[PDB]
Amino acid sequence: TKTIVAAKRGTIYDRNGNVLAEDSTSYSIYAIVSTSYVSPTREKLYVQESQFDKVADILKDKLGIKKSYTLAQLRTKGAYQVSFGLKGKGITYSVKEDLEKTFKDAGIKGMAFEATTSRMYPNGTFASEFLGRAEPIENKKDGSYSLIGQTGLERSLNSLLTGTDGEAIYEKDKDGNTLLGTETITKEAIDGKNIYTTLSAPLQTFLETQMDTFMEQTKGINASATVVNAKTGEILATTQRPTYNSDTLEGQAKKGYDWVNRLYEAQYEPGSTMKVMLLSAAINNGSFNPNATYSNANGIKVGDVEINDWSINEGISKGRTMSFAQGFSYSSNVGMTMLEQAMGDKVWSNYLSLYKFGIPTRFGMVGESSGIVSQNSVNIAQSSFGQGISVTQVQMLRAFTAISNNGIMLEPQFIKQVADTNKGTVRTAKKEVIGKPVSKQAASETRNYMISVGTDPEFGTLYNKSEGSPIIQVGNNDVTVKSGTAQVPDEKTGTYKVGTNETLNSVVAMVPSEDPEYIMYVTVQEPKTWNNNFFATVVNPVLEEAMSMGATLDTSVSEGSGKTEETSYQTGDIIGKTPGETANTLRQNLVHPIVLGVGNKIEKVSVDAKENIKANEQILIMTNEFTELPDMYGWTKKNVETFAKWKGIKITYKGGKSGTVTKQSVAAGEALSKTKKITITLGD
Ligand SMILES: [Cl-]
Repeated sequence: TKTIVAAKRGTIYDRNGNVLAEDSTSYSIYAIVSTSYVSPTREKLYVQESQFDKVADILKDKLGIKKSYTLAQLRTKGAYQVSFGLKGKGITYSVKEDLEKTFKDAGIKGMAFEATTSRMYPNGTFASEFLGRAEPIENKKDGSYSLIGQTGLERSLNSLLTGTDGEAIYEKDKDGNTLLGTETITKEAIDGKNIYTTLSAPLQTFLETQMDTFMEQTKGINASATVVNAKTGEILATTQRPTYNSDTLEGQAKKGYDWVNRLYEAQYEPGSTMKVMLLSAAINNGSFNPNATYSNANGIKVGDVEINDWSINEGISKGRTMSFAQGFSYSSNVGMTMLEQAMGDKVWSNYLSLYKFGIPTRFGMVGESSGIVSQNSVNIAQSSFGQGISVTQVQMLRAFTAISNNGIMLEPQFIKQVADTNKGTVRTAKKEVIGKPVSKQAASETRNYMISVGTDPEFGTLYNKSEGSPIIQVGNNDVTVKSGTAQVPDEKTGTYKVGTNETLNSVVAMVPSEDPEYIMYVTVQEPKTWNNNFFATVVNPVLEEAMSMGATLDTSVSEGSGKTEETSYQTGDIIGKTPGETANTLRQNLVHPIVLGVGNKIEKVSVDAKENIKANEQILIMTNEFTELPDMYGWTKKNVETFAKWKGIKITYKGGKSGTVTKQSVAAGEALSKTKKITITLGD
């Protein structure tokens, strides 16, 4: 009868190899005292009574165990193998080796050591919710232990992190009970793969400190902050509050601790940061005249609902005439609602679809929420200022990348490299283009209008009138910013809470404004004390730290792995599986899947079950319900051809075969049943 030998679990690193989570082995000492423990020729293999006293001398000197306790245990009646309590467990490797040498030199047999593995998180309170926990779980079949990811990244990448288990034959007493430390390995375990995350430990450490200060200032019930590379979608730092120490779990049992992951599980109405998307759509639609004016004095009525600006609802002013650019700076709900009505519900609702709201990112984590998008006319209008629509933080980050990256939306990423150290192979990530909601010009103009949110002394909601300067500053750079306030729903009444500061406050910042390098998004729910100036506590120093790092944030193990052989990967049989979870799995393995349609079953895939898929290779997964033309921006020609063949559409190409789609002559969302021809422009 065999016993499983758990493989070493893979190490989780930051982007440059700083250890975030790793296995740690310690040992438990046992002594076999049964007079039945002899070889076939009756060689005594147990610890003999003539030696009990010497064992106590050794245990006292080496472990600080009182001689009388060692002696007591060694003399236990009816016992086969005995242990030695707390001092007999958690023994380091160096001490174990010393103890072994001591018994061997003293001619004492029967002492043994059983390995016990724990997961170590060296950075303590550091992206704790993101990393999650792997815990020791007992296999009820054979009594073996192995580490199993329970939450966060540990749980999400458990398949990669977990090696292939080994096998051993343990000796047993006559009662069938396993004798520990006696193993003979028969099948060697194969180590798990290492995961290099996109995180920058230095930046993350700095973010944790500033986030603690931000919580002291606001006393909010929860908060989040994430920094993203504006050009690649890589998550460089991410945290939430309240949090806990990953190594000791301290904070998890604190009053008010919230177990919900704020990056991808929590669903919320985002509020005014959504005006960034709105404004970009208005500019892209051609329905934005920055200079045209309007009045917020009477608000605006949609259906049977009244919409008003913040200053009107707080009695700051009787109303005022503003430019649309000024209303954007001022975060005027009325001005934005007017822009929404000018483009119309159908158009705006389609922009939200192009921005992928209501669709999970499937970026690699398990338990991601999808958000909620309403098709009710009142909600569509409200969504223009981020109410009546539910999102996750990661959906907002994804949308922000199109603003920061010339209209080209990117998939947020948290895995930089997956490494097989046994084989010396790796799979290294590159950016994943997933759509193009607006033009380069619309994105650029949106970013420029966002500077005024910070710089306009009269209208900017993020200008510090007391200091005569913007709240958010990063060296001498122009900073693209947008603040937000959002009404929060009440569980009792269903409707929004009315208390002072009983809101979700947030900000998005991009620096430098004209050619962004970094995006930062911060949220705080129900701050006891609030002032927009508090954002300077967390945004300013973190973005300045990011800018000061340079090649430390650009580089990773990627620079040094270009000559390293690439690990092979294949999907296996996925026809009939669920598209969502399959796409999520593929991204964990650095594949860039494109899910076609909304069905819950995979009908076709552009690569075969045993076909090798290179890192970053783009593939198509056609679901069983696919009726509308996708946004094909960034698709490879191979994928355009596969799609066209699957749906019987005639494609005319403009551009070299090596390129990816830069333009399509038929708009995304048109019925496939009426689409016979498309002109696709390729850009290499
Ligand atoms: Cl997807």
